Amino acid sequence: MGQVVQFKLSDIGEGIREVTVKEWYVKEGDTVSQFDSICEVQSDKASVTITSRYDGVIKKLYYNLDDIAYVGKPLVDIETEALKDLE
Repeated sequence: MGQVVQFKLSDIGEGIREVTVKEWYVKEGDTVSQFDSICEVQSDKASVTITSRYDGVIKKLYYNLDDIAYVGKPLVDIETEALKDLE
């Protein structure tokens, strides 16, 4: 209690092509829900979608449906219940 979990582009390797967001359903300072996913990226390989499984608070967002995210650096910070996903 008192910490936020950050999402980092990891759909690809840490030294290859990057990927952009295909579906965005959140905004800076906005809250997420179990049905309201944060971001979703789609690559020729497979379609990735980031769910929440709970209602979390999103404070800042930099990459949009058009911006490409790179592996190795976080993308957005959101507050969600303890999830093994990142911790």
